[PDB]
Amino acid sequence: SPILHENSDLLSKRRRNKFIIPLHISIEIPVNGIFRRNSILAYFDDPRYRRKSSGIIKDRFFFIPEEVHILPGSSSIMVRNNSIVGVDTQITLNLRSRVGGLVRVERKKKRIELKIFSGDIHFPGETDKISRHTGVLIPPGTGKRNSKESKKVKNWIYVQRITPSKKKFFVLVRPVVTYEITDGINLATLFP
Amino acid sequence: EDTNLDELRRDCGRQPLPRKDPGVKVEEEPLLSNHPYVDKLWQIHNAEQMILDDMEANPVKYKGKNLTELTDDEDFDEENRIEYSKAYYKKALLPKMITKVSVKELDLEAAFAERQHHNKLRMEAQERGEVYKIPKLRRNIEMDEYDFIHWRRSLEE
Amino acid sequence: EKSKQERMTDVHNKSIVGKGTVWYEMAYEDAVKERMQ
Amino acid sequence: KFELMPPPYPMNALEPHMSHTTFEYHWGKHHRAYVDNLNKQIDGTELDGMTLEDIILITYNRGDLLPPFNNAAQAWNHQFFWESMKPSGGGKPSGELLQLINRDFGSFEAFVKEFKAAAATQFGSGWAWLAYKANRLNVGNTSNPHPTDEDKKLVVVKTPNAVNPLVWDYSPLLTIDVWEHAYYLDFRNRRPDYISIFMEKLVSWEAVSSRLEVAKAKAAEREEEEERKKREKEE
Repeated sequence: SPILHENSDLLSKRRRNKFIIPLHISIEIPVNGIFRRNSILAYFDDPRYRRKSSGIIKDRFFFIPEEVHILPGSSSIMVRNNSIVGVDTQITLNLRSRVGGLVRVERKKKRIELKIFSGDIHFPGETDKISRHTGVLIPPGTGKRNSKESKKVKNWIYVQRITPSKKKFFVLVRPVVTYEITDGINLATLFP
Repeated sequence: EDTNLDELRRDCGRQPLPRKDPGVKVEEEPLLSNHPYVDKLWQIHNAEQMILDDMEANPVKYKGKNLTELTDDEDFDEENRIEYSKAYYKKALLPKMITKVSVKELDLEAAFAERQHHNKLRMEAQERGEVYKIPKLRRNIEMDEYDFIHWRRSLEE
Repeated sequence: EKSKQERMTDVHNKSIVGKGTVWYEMAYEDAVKERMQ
Repeated sequence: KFELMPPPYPMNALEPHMSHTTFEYHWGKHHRAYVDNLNKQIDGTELDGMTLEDIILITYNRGDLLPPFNNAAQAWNHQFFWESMKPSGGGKPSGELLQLINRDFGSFEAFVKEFKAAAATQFGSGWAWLAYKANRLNVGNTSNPHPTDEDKKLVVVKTPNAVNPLVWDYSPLLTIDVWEHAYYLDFRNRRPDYISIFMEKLVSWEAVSSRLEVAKAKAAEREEEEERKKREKEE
């Protein structure tokens, strides 16, 4: 049977026009056993790049986690639309908010979509002519070391403009995550 | 009686049987660096290890087992073993070859001795808490050694 | 086509249902080199 | 316009064994014909102005010998051969060579008796050679795994008519002319007798030592260039 020291590379050899892999990532073969040009055999989906948060990343990708709750149409909501709810806010009879932020309730035909956009609410000034519909992501600014009280923002923030009213608009600084295409290459040795 | 046309051409005096011309000039072509005996070895180093591992991994298997002498089967024949079987459908139904390693052929005692040093290394690695990794085994080194003569062959030629 | 690419594509779709752009492409030898260095 | 070098040694009155008349024919006539022809051919040549080594390499032209290779090889061959001869200096060369000899041939004497066999191998016009193994593999799995010393070898080869180990890149050290024109006069077809004499009475063993040094240097330069290539690959 198996062993404690499982190193399949030391048990697999590659020759000219012949690849021998010891069956124990996973691979699948068509029913014929046929393989073709440009044919996938092995799948190496890595949990290291997996994320539990519903927000997905979209050289590097930015992932903004957002609390989304899919409730039925006949479910009583204890939160109002475009309202700011804090941590542990009771949204339903048995559902509590995990993150504090702006609550967005999208009422569909047969489903109630409740979205909680976590972030700091900031009031932009008159000169702050930020794009209303086009959200802009701000990277880590290289703050001058001269200023002592200048708290260096080491994490990238996603600024989204929320316009609940036609005359009043707010800016929400949502969080971001890092997903790098170039950084990160992990594959188990298949041939020695 | 004659079966070989080529043998016949020689006795008679006739020109060689023709073959289609090959486009490549072998003045320049890649060198060949692979070894025939290697096949037996990769098959053997693993084979010796697999039998040794079975005894090594299991105390019951280890008990009643002698490293110097062991028999895979009383009546096993390597020639008889060669076969092709499509019965298994676990992943797909396709041929499954069987190769018999003569117990006599396997150098089990040497492997067992090597394994001990290796498991002790593994045990120190366990104390380290870092999984033990071994880059090469002598058998792996030999593979390069038998292989090595071939590079010279191509070169000389 | 004889499913020359079509049958292969059918297997591809199963493995990769979303037609994602390829974030990373690498040769096995290149990957081994990256691990070594 | 390649060099019509006046012969390096006094040449004419240099050796009693080699006739001045023979010398006059070998150098006065062959070289002159070769050089004017080499020149004639190289008129209007983009190849003109290259080194003799370059022109020789160029017109050998790999698989197909091109028109000019023969003339050039011989011109160079003749002068390289010339370098090997000495005004009465010969015997027991020592230095890097003695150490190298026992490594390969096993004795200076063994090499001598081995080199002596060449008389038989030519069977016609040609040049016998002593050479170095600085050799470039040009294809496929060219690189040597387990690269190691003693890769170097002192080699003796036989070349028919117009051939210099440069064509196959083995670094030439010494040469003899087996072409009959060179030895026919003094001894009529007694090649065995002429050979040992050349081997002992007149070969600048020291010129060969200098050449060995030059070759070692070239090999070193090549390995250095290889290291430079490796550095470029790393960077």
